[PDB]
Amino acid sequence: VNSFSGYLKLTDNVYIKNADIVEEAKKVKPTVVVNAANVYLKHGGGVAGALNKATNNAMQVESDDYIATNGPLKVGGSCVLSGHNLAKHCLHVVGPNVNKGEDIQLLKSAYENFNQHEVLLAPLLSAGIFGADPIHSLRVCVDTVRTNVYLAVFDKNLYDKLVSSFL
Ligand SMILES: O[C@@]1(CNc2ncnc3[nH]ccc23)CCC[C@@H](C(F)(F)F)C1
Ligand SMILES: [Cl-]
Repeated sequence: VNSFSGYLKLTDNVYIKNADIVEEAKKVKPTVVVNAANVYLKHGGGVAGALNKATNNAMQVESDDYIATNGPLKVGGSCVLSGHNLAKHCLHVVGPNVNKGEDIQLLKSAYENFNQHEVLLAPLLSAGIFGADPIHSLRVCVDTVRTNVYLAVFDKNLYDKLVSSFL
């Protein structure tokens, strides 16, 4: 039993809710919140920009030190950093950004990072400003993640379409 509330159950382990992931994380304080990161951990917009703003830019400061030490992530890769005031940990995961021409096949690799964590709060990877089809992203999530994932979908119109089209 965990403290996530109001989610629809898609599968044994995948759960979905119309919610602002920032407000969800502040309420639940999960062990792991997933960020829709880029390889540079530049958290300018989308989910990443919103999560960073909620940390008063502390996420960006930590991220800049990480990059200065380790260099950029791989597309499809991840790193674990602090969750600041939002969660114990933030798993920064880089899904392909279609608006940069990045291979959508790397989306499965991106979701595989979730399997290293027993429970996660997460957005749909490569959705929103990353330019992929969120219906496809949900399918890859369900077919790749085996651990317990609680998906927050900010857009109510998108949330309703994802449920009604889910096979
Ligand atoms: O959930 C989506 C990712 N973005 C977010 N998800 C959850 N909390 C959030 N807070 C701020 C941003 C955000 C999935 C792709 C479409 C995207 C869009 F807004 F464009 F419709 C919504
Ligand atoms: Cl977005």
